[PDB]
Amino acid sequence: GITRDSRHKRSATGAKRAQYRKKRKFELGRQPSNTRIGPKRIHEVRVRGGNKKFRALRLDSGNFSWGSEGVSKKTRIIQVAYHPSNNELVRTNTLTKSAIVQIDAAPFRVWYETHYGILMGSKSKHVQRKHSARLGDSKVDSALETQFAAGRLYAVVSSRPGQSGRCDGYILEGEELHFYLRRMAPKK
Amino acid sequence: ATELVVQSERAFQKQPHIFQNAKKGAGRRWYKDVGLGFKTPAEAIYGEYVDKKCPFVGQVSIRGRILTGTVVSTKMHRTIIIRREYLHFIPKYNRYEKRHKNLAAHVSPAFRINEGDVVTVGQCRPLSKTVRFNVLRVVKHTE
Amino acid sequence: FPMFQGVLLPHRVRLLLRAGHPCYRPRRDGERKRKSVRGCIVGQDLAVLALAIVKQGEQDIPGLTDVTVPKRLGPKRASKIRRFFNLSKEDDVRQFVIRREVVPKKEGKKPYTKAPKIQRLVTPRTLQHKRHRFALKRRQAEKNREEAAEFAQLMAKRVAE
Amino acid sequence: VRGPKKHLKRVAAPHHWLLDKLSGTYAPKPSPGPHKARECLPLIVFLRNRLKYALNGREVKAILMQRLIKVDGKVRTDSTFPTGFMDVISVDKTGEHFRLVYDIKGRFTVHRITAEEAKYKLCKVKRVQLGAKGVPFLVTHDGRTIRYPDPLIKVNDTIKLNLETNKIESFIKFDTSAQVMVTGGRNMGRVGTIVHREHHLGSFEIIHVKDALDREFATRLSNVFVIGETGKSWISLPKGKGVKLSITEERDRRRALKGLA
RNA sequence: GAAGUCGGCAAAAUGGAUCCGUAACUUCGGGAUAAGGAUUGGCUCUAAGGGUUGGACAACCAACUUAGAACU
RNA sequence: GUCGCUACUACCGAUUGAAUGGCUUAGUGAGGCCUCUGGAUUGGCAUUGCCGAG
RNA sequence: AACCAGGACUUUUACCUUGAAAAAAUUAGAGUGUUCAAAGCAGGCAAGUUUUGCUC
RNA sequence: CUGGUGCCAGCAGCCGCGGUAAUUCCAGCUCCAAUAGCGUAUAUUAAAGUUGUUGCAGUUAAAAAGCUCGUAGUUGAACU
RNA sequence: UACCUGGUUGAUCCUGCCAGUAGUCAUAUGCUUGUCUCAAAGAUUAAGCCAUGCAUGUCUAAGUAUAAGCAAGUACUGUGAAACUGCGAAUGGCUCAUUAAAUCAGUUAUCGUUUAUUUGAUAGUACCUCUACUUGGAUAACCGUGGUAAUUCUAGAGCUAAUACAUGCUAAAAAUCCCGACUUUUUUGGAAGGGAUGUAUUUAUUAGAUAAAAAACCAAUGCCUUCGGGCUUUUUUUGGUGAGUCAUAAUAACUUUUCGAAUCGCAUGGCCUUGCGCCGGCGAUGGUUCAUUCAAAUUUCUGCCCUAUCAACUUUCGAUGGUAGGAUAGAGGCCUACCAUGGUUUUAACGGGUAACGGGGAAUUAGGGUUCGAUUCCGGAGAGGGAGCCUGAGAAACGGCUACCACAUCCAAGGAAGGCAGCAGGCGCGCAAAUUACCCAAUCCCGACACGGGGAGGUAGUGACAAGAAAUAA
Repeated sequence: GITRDSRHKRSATGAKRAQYRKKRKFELGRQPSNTRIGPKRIHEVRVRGGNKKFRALRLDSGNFSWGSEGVSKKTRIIQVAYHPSNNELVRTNTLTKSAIVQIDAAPFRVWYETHYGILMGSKSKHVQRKHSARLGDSKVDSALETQFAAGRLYAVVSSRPGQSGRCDGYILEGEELHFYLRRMAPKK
Repeated sequence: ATELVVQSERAFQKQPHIFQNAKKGAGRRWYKDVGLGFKTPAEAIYGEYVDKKCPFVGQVSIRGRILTGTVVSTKMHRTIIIRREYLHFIPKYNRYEKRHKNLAAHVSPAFRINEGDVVTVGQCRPLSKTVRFNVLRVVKHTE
Repeated sequence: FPMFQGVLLPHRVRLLLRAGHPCYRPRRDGERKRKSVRGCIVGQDLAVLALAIVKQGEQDIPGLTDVTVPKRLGPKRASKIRRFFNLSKEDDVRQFVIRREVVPKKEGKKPYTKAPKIQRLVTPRTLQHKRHRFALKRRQAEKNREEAAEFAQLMAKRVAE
Repeated sequence: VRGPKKHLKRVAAPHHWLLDKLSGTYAPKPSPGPHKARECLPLIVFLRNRLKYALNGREVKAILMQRLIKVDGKVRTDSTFPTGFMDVISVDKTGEHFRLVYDIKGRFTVHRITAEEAKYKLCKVKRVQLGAKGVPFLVTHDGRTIRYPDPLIKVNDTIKLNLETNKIESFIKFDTSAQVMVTGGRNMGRVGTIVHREHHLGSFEIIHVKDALDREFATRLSNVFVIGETGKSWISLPKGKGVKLSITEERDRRRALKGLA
């Protein structure tokens, strides 16, 4: 199997280490699960201690969070936008953590309309007072407002698809969003 | 070593679980006291680097043995080599002999390290195949 | 060599058999073996065949059709024994067993007709067990809430003092 | 190696068990339980090599399986049950109660407490923290968990149990002028009073203890067990009471007893 | 597969470039392209290496290389 | 000391040196595992193709 | 302020003393009459009731 | 001490004996050290102050480099 | 037990070596050989090859049952074969081939992780806005029955159970939040009736104050006096370590929504609309989470024979460090993509030999030193050589399996297939090492278990030797 020990590599002095013992189960490795965008497929691989790991081979409809108002919604994935570790992985659309992706912004738009009340890009006195007593913080950044109009939201994944079997993350804003757009603008 | 832009990698460098919003100007800076009497440097308190592998403003913890050595090779990024000098006793001749062993440690940007610069380090879990220590105190040869 | 369902090629092939696969009972749980089994389509190499019949022919076969063999083992589960004889909720199902003679077992007299055991029943023993479980569960809950109230009072007087 | 070991060895057993070098090649190998395997006395050893109520493994198994020996108020049918420090082995058949305490030399001796003074047990709490629903709980040295403790109880405090109704009866803090009995090292089994406490960051802590006969020593924190207050030991200490008479003191005493007695 | 022939005569085989590796001997300069191995298309990309120029930067214009990857 | 003479040792050694075990060189490559298909049969649906296990 | 007492006081040591912590077996060695001994960790009372036990 | 061979047979760890007077060759006798043990071979230790830190030796017995500079290394005047 | 002796020379004093001398579970051998007690015994070479037999099975009153089994109440009522089921099989035992900061020894860390079992706590929560409360389908065993020279080879045919398998309120009262019968001050408005809020995973956010003590305001809005607005011991959460994004709780969502006993045994105890109605103590086996215990896994510092006629080694296809990702139970260049050229070394790096498993320890004994450790204990590796994997908490297991190589093997020439460095025993290499014996009685181990098994272990049998005591006499 895939070995994970340090006994096979050379020492810090450069000398290789002679064989000491055979491969052991408690230091094994497994084939990487290059999950891609598609219909859900989750495998339940047995793990040391009698536990189970959710191997993901294709994921969709992840859970992404909007930190400006502290909300989280189930939004569908589209494709990988930019993977810092390797341009090959984003090119082939493989889902990992810290890999920017595109998600549907419509659930965020409808939630914003139902919460704040005011229209974006334009009776019921209780609804009026609820939507007028929470004003002030209704202003939203233009850099991400453009992507809201474009219908696709840039998001970064924090969960590990190959370990927990889930696709969770949050969308970017501020300097975190600006740095990635600046890096990826010449690329596209 | 040299203060460059903190965004010098292919990814975005940010402190985990540190958030920015509108009601509060940007966000906060997180730091912890490594304990055992070592004080967090003021540069770490008010700085800009990330250094996930740093005893301060990071996630590694100092526990185990605390050692002191002299810098011999600081030609690696955020990592230096220190030399420990000690006398080994040979019972047959009832005498001693010089023995040395090189130790690799990780260094925060809050410390400026050159040749000499007696550094006190503490065990902070393996970092990459050789580095199990982090520099906590510096005795500068110039000050 | 038995022929294995699935192998289209009409020749014996050695494959890694599992516990769930037929023609092999593993010595240890999880033990996988390799054995040679034939294919699916019959040819000129097989020696015996097994047939399943549905309809009867115009002529009457004396060895198969003319001879009938009844069944010996009846239903055991509650649902099976209810559906076998179509008994309602109150129909005295406990007296619906089949009587058999075992006299030649050297019993001599009293021709005992041993009956199979019945599971998934409504015997008072399981009712006693159920009420015991519910009793202890209620006692634990009552003890927990009483301890919560006592500690809340203790915390209230401690912060007061 | 390649799995947990299930066989111990005579010579590899703890020295304080006082097992003969010959007449057997295997040792009891205590089963998992409240106490560590290196700080426990198996029930078979207690009932055979200490009380001598049984002579063989078959005999001790019959005694235990008759449901007569009870530890901490509960009957134990395990042969190699790990009965450690401060355990109340209650023999309800004869009507005797034993409290496992260290001897003058640290070995697990035989102590006999009455029917009263056997329905309680002192536990040194190992850690106190709040668990699920925010409720507080403490874990003790014998692997016991107690919910909803007193807020005054902190780390290294000795609490009193009941063993038939549970709950804390009394608590003793860890500070100066507290009776403590050493449960480890070269002074295990010695009883005295805390005098001075040192402080080490990231390492063990030193506690200085003075006995009743004006002798001062030092020991690690993990070896210190609080047993009561000054002038009032909450347990019945065995003969010797942790004074640690030297070899010369033992010699002249033994000579004094010898003859007519 | 040189058994032909005095004789490998003639012919065949090798061949460019990139990356490994290269012995005896030596006048230390060589032998050496020693010998012996691998790759090479098309398409789509990635990264790095330079010029003037509008208010840490910058939208152009004007440029050729190198290295790597996927697919076929 | 020389040759003469006897048993024995070691080195070099043409013979383009051979052979046992390791280190490599280029190709080939069984078997298990993961992964894409795959569909004897089953499988809820006289009734129909759909989740499918496979 | 400092004057008294208490917590830390090695800049950093080597060196010496002591303490904590740390397998048993082994060795030295304490005690005890395997008839001595190599051994073993047992054992002892009491010579008139043979003692519903005690003591290392 | 006695019979047989006589630089031969042979002993013989070493010296050494054996060319007719053989205390050492092979036979008898006696004694010696050990004793249910004695001997032989090999590996090791003490011997070996012949591996020397304690604790060797270097003019002539084995050994001061042809001389000088000088880095790691070792050693480093007195005083608080 | 601080020790000598012979030998170069005509003779002497030295340097110097040879030989003598004494010890060694230190081995073999020649001669000889009455006892008792006690301990080792195919390690030295061939980690060479093996006929045969055994060495891992296990059931209590308390998991499952018509044997067409047995001594004997018309669901069973006793015993009892086999089978399904749960666990162990990863312990024990043997060998030292490989192995040179590797193993190992002392000493740290896991705030960098897993753990079946044992121990203590932990669990009224799901569903209906018409749900069986005791639930659905096969099957072993059983009855017939075939192929093959053979195997612990099994299909086809008929049935039947679970503490295996696949689903599902058993529990009320009752608070808050979402929808809203209805919405103006009725302080700042929230509620009939409908559901959820248990718990677990993942993501993001927040509270997580306390060495104290005096003030100027803005929005939601708790006690409301006496609406000037006051505005408190306090609701404001709360706890620990040297240190944490630790614990804990809340907020907004997700989940092939993990768990929330469809289970058994012993005692017939009390009553009144008298239905055979409610009801009762002591246990056993499962199952969620945490802690504990038994273990594994990495890991900090120092210490390992000889060799320089080994002086430089590693950097491709990872060598040094950084970033990101994947994989692992978890840290980590363990792996991947990119970025810089780094890391060790005369204090001996690297390479080579080892006739090298390491240590506690053993032999010699003034002190200091020298040699050995295959071997009754601890740790490591292995089951001819590597490689791969299932089950299982735990195996890269070999008295588990798969593939290749070298051996050997029955053969109807189609095929099955095997591993004594486990206990006895056999061949060969050998200077060198024993019975194809008895027993679970003692020690302990495993199991469903007071009872079964254990070539572990104990007991004996043969030997020239390892040790202790004295008979051949007076």
